[PDB]
Amino acid sequence: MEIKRFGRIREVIPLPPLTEIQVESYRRALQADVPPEKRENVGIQAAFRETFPIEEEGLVLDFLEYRLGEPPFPQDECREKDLTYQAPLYARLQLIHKDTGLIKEDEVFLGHIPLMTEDGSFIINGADRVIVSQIHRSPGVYFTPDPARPGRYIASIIPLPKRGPWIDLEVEPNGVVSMKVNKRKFPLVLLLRVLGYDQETLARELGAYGELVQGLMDESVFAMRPEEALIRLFTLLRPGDPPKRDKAVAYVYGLIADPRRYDLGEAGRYKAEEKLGIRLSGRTLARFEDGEFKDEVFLPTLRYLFALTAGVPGHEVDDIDHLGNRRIRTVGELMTDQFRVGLARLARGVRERMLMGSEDSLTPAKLVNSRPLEAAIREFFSRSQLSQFKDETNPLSSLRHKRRISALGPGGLTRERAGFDVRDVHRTHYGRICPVETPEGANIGLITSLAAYARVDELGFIRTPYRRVVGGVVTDEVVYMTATEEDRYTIAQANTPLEGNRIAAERVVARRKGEPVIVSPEEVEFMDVSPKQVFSVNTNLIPFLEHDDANRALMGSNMQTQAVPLIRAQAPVVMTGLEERVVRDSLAALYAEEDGEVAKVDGNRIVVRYEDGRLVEYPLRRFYRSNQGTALDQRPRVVVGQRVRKGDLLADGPASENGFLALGQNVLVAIMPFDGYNFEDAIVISEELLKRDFYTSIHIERYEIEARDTKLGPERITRDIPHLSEAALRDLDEEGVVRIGAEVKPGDILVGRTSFKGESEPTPEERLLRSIFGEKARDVKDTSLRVPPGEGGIVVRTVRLRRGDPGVELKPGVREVVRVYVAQKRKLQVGDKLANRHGNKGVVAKILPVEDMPHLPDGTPVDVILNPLGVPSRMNLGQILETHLGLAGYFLGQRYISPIFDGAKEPEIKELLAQAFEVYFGKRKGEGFGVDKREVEVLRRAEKLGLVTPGKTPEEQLKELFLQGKVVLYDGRTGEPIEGPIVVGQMFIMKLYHMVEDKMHARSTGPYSLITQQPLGGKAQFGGQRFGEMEVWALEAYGAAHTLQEMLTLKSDDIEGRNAAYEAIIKGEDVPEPSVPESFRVLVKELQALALDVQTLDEKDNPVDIFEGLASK
Amino acid sequence: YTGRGLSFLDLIQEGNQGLIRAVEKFEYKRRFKFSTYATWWIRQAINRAIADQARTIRIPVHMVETINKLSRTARQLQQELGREPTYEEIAEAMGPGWDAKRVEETLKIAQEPVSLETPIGDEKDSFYGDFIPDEHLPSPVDAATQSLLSEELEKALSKLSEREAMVLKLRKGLIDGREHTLEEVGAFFGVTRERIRQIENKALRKLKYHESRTRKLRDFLD
Amino acid sequence: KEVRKVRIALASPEKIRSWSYGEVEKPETINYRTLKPERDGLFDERIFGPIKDYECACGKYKRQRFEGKVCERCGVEVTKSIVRRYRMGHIELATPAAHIWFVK
Amino acid sequence: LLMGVTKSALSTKSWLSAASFQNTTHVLTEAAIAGKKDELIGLKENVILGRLIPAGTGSDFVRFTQVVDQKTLKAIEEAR
Amino acid sequence: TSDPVRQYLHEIGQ
Amino acid sequence: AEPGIDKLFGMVDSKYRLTVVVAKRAQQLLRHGFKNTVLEPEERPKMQTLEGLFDDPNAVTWAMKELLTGRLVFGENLVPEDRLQKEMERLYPV
Amino acid sequence: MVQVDGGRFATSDLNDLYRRLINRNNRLKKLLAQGAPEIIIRNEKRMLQEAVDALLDNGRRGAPVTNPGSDRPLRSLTDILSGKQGRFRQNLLGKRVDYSGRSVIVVGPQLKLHQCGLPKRMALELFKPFLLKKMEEKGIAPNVKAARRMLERQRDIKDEVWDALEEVIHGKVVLLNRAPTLHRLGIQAFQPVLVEGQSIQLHPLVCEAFNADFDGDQMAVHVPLSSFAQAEARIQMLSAHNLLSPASGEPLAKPSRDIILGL
Amino acid sequence: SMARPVSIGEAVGIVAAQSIGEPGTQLTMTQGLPRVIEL
DNA sequence: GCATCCGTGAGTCGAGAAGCACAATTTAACACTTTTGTCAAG
DNA sequence: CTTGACAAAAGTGTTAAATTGTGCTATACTGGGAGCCGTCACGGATGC
Ligand SMILES: [Mg+2]
Ligand SMILES: [Zn+2]
Repeated sequence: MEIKRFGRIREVIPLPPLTEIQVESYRRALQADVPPEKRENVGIQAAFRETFPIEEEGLVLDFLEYRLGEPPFPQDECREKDLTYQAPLYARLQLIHKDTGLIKEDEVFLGHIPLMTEDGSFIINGADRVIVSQIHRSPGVYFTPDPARPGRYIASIIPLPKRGPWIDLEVEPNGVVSMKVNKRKFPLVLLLRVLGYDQETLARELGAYGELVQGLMDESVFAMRPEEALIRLFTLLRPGDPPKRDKAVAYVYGLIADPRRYDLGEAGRYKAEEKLGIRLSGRTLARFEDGEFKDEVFLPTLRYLFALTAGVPGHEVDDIDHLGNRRIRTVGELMTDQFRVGLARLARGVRERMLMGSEDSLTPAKLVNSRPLEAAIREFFSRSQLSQFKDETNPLSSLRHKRRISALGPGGLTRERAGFDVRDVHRTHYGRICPVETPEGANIGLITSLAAYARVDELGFIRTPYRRVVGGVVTDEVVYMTATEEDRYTIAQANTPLEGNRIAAERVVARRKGEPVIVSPEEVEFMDVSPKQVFSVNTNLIPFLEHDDANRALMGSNMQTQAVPLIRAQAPVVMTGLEERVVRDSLAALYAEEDGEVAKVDGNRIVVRYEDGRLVEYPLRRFYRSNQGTALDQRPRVVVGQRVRKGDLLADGPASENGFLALGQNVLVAIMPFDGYNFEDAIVISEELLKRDFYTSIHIERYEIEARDTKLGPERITRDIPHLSEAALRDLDEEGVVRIGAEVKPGDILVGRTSFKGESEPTPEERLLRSIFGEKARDVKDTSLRVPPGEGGIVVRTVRLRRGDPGVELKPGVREVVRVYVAQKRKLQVGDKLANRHGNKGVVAKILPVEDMPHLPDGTPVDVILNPLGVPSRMNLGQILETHLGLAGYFLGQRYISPIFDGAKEPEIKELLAQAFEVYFGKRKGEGFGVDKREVEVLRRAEKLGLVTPGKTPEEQLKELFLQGKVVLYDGRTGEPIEGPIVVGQMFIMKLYHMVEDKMHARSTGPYSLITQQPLGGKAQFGGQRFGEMEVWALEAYGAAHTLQEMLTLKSDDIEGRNAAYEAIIKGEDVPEPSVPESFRVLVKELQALALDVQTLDEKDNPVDIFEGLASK
Repeated sequence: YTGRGLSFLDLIQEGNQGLIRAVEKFEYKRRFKFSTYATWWIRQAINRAIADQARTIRIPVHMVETINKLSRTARQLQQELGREPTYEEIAEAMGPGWDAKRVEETLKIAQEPVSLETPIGDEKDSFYGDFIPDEHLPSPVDAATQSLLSEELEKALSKLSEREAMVLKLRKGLIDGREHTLEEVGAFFGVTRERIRQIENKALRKLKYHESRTRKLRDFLD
Repeated sequence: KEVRKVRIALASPEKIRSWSYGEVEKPETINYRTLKPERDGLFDERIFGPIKDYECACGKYKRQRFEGKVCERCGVEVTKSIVRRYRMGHIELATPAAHIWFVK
Repeated sequence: LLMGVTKSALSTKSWLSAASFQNTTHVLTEAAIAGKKDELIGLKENVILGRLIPAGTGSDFVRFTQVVDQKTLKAIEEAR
Repeated sequence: TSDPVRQYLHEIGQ
Repeated sequence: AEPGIDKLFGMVDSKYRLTVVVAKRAQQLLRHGFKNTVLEPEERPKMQTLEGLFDDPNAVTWAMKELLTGRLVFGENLVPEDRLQKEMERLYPV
Repeated sequence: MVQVDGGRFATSDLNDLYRRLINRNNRLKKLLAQGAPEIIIRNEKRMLQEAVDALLDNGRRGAPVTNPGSDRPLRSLTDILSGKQGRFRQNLLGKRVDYSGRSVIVVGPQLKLHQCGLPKRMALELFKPFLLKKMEEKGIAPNVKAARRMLERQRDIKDEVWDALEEVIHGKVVLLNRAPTLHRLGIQAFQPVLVEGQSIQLHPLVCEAFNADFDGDQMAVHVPLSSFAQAEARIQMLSAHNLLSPASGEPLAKPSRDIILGL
Repeated sequence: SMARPVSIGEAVGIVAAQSIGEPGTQLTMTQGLPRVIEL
């Protein structure tokens, strides 16, 4: 199947490492490879240097360096034993006695730091996890207009999240500038005096403007000395506390000038200098040096606000949603923030402990208690909103999860404080955030994906590449620029014609600050690398994307992440060119490291002898269960003695075909209604698909049981289960666990367990029954593990853990734990969900025999029938174009690569269809066959519809139809042709992870809740269906008084009613009348607990007892 | 003493109780300043209150000291072993009378209860209490079998003589009362405490004969 | 009869004491070792009723024959355990405390 | 007087229905002081108590209908 | 007023 | 649609009164074991089983068919409930 | 205060709120008996007053009380009865019910307007109590207890159970519901037709009323039990009886996309 | 729903709310649904 | 009158860190004593 | 209908380990610590 390539754009740079956002950030934070003396002040290194040294105020605890040890266990062991993949962390601390002048040094074990795998994920408690990046407002100084009063602007100062309060500077209508801190307003002149500012200094700086300065001059404050104003400001900020110089300076110093409480950050400091045109000494608003406060940003900020209000041309307001004002916190930044928090608590203990207890005889290891730090790190990786369970249905599912950007999370917008402003597609998203991909629903616009070519820089600002254009000729110098920097240039479009390297089009379509314009080549300064940089990786896999409505491309990209790996998956006929890179960068396949020869090939391992002479053995992951239950295994793609070059493919990973991302199958598709089985998105498929194992997947399920210690006695996992026949215990081995390879259906026993019976006397009737048969009640009862309804398969594995095992940390009271893995091979069936890359999805509603499907004149039946009525409303015409190219490739035996926005066009497709007709019809003539009688009838009808030219021979008229993608299709039931030509072709259809097998659920009776006594919820607990308000309103509107009353009492929580209803039914009688529900009784008792006397009365106002006298004294 | 189960104001009030006691015992003759002696009592009360009021399931003061000492030992070993110590290391460090089993038991005693309103999920829409079944009240299935058995047993006893059925019901407690001893039953019918056994055992045989010939009463034996 | 109306009204201290089957005097819930309810606690059996049907805490009465009886050794009434869902206690405040609903 | 749906719903004569809609604290406290009595006129009040709603087959108009065949009716007639 | 700890500290300072 | 539903709706002044009559008649039929039916032997509803035709076990189906015949009397305050059941017991012992 | 599984106790927040009130009330009694100064007594009473407020309504006055080592506020009596998750709107105005199922829906064009396709395995569980009586009536099982044991294991179900199940559901109807139920025609009664598979077959003409397409939607199944419940469903709620829209009076079950195209 | 006089005992109040509120999602969120809510 | 504050709402399914002394109180053991329940004898 | 015998099983009783509750330390110590933050809108109500 030779691959044909379409397109004209030549890209100068390849796609960057797709997971470098998750990987590069964590390397920078840890710095575990650089020598200790070469480490820079970033990551956890800055966290150490910030808190330390800890001074008692003559004991000093200083920090020298840190190091990371080797992980106790490998990744594979951690997953099996439910461990966390981490490395020990040690710090070199030395105690210095300022009094004596002595130093004592030793290395202290601080805890464990979780490690990141090669693909960019963590193993937390044996489960793969991913830390999602967060987008928030960049720290700095901003100037937005006042919404209440036109002509007024407000200056805001924003620190790093949870590293200071937000300051606001506003010019009051009186003319007095007001500063708001912690919701408290006061005159900024008071603080300005605290910084040692005189009236002349303000006048000389802020006086060259309108009347604004005059409102900033109050003689009462200026006469007050800076220390005098310090105390009064303390009273204003927090009244009540005794005004003291010691207290007042401490509060003010730490409010705006403590480098351990207020951190503007590198991004905030860099933004402040860029906007105000100043150089900040540090990352704090004010400096407390030499027993005095020195201003850093307060005066410059006031200058900008004054000039902006005055109306100087060079000053402008800021856009909060501008992508230059919004930054991304990667995994490295998020973790180090929690590391700093935990480190602070450890310092509090070091202090509170260094002033109490045998102070002279102290060592660094004694003062330090790391338990606080180990908890902050453990909490973040386990109980955080950004630490999410990894999604690994297919290789593309996990890759996207690592490139997701979320505005939610701790320190971010909620789903109520989120409004249209934050969910819109800003003009600066071009080349940085995908505009189409997003979760449809209540989180639309709140979760997004990084663009293909974008890369987050050091400060957290997304950058995109542009080609430098000099002198009207395009150069190869690629420049990465942020949104704020990108606004200063005229940027042409990637599809601009080029006669080599010089722009050929006289009129060039470009962008100036996000607004399209038409310019000449001399005015263009930059160019786009390619159309791919505008969309995410998932949207770059949709061919003919320019023909699809945006609302439907969003569904197509999202559904690609839900496809299951198939045992016979094949790469699509029509590709975009990213199918190879996605597999390579997802680390699912196996590739040769360097030139060599294959020495041994096996279904379990591959041994390669490289050029340098060393032998490398690569174990293959076989039938491994992912987080979603899908099976992930690698299949060798080489033979012994084969020479492999560097980077060659050695073994296919899950969902790939010869290194190409293959998520589904290529099927012959006919677009036509079929007897109503296509109604409203349903699909009709042929039985031939099931015969050749198309769309067959393997799924693995895990079941776990435990044997614990009890006051009555210990549970024992045994095969000697009481009151069980040999038929039920046939497949259990001597140890009580099911034998490997056995087939288990619902109700079967997986692992047999017996538990001691709680001491309780039997009922008198039961005692009489035992006496008759002479059976003594045993001391144990059956509590084994059985297959839940609707499940089953073949037992493939059993893992047994016992207390005292190496690395097995079982919870107290648990003697052992047993795990059973059951695998089932699922075929396509009615109710399963299929889809394609263009947003067309539906559930299979019929499986026809091969002799019922419409067939081509040469006898080939079609595989799938799609209703054409789904196209016109959705305007996703990409699928129609994909089918036309598929039909041409079906007869020519070739595959195509058509890049999005630069690829195959109808003139090119129709030329291929001309070649395909020669093979499709030329073969028939050679065999000695003319034109069918039925084909002539359809041609007569087709010419009446204007589809074919009158006066042409049947062969030429048939060719005209073929060039349109239509063929004469016969009916398998009658044998007569379909009255009109039908569009047949080859389409790539994926099988989604939502299956009816896992969703069907039913219940008559089962577990009930504790307090309300209503049925539980969920399939796992065997719960009932929720009959909410809206469903109650429907029964009320219908007038079904008796049907409603049952759903409320007999079937939900009427303890007496439900017991009697079941007994009546099995006895052949009619259900009795319901009574008062148990939920109303709960409400009455809870109202009484509030000291409210709720009484139910009768017709004559006489009290009525609804508790049956159980509550009457 | 904050961050140990009791709020800041609760600690102050517990301290005030200790301070009142110090005034009762403080002897000014010894020439020691009040804060020297009063500090002992204040700390004792703030520490006793924590032991008695910091847990939902109260633990004796002696056990609280044992648990805290166990935590101290198990944390010294951690930073000394460079990893979490096993139960054997903790037991050996504690001293005589401590083994691996005891260390585990003491740790199962120090487990706090888990709230029923802890959310599970991103939204505040699901809680622990929604997943805990009620296993006390009999289910509709179990109630039905109890009533069915009584109906089938009642008919079976109808085949026996009138007195034998009363003998079995009384001796077996079918009258809602505990099994009345032969004697007690003998006084009921004024007969020996051996005659009741002879008729009771005889009738119990006839019920055995009928069930074997009908097999209408075996499915209830579980 | 049948319920025809539902009335709500304030509860006086006298009425609240009429509801209660006994005063809760200790904050103890259950014993940390035997796991049985503690006397005078929030789960006391002598106040809110027996845990299991027709069985006093001391285990001297164990049958329905003594229904409505109050064991002398413990004080636990011999009745159904469902009463434990319908019976209330009360706490005698040292000083009056206002109801927040009628204040804020 | 004219008022919106919320105010017109919160000022209903039944505390049981008003309490379940909104302002539970406000509604319950105001009713407790006055000692209000809900006559169970609407549909929400009967739903909460689990009774038969006074609509459709549960209405007093049609709830008391009797059906009897010819033979038994004659027997009762003559048995008079 | 709204802070019990702040109110108590003021009372004992008299 | 249920057979003869249009005819049934026109026999009552309120569609909810029809449901009450149908539901009450079904209870009477079940309680007396279909021995009080006003249907002749050739009119009794039947269900097709593997063994053969058998009487329909659904009582609601019987009540609807009986109403269409017109041999039933329905209304309010026809006869006292106590005496209505006692006569039905005597006429058709159960 | 339950013992979950066989490990760890689970307790409600009301226990913590009650304990705080009792601890402070008992402490106040001790302080009063010792003749403590007014400053100590006044503080104790204020704390006791605040303890009651949190028990009755936590958060209304002051900062909410939270459990040790957590920032999750305790659940007071007021919060139990109020809000979308309160007693009124969660357990009184709506409930979870027995004899209810759920599954994916697919289009059945051969069905009549009053029929639906119900999977056999769903019908076996929904109609279990009726099925057990039918099995006992015939020779399938000796008694109800023996019959129930048979259905527990999937390999112990004989082929006569499916014939008995066909007799049980004869004439009966079930209610199909698709959320959100925006009007009354979101819950309709159909006559089940046992089918092989795991998806519910829905008539094409009733899709518009349900607003349901076949791209992966799901429906819930409810079984009215008594004669009154069955009579109402078969008369008032039947799909073939509700043909006009209550809102406007125009037809609501009418020809749709593919039917209009053919005609 | 039946094209005939309403039968006594019908819950016309619930039908009015469902009829008015059902087409709410079709009303483009002084115009659209916001206009109805203020009315 | 206005402002300024402050409460009340904002769709539905499912699947997700003290120690020790000594006294007061309870549980465990081994002893006896006394009802039970059985067994050769009519 | 019982008869005297056995063999307990159950009940009572004292002891002694074992758990649990309570009181006491004497250099001088004398007002806490975390928040910091993108909503929108009516009612509906004090205040000047
Ligand atoms: Mg849909
Ligand atoms: Zn007792």
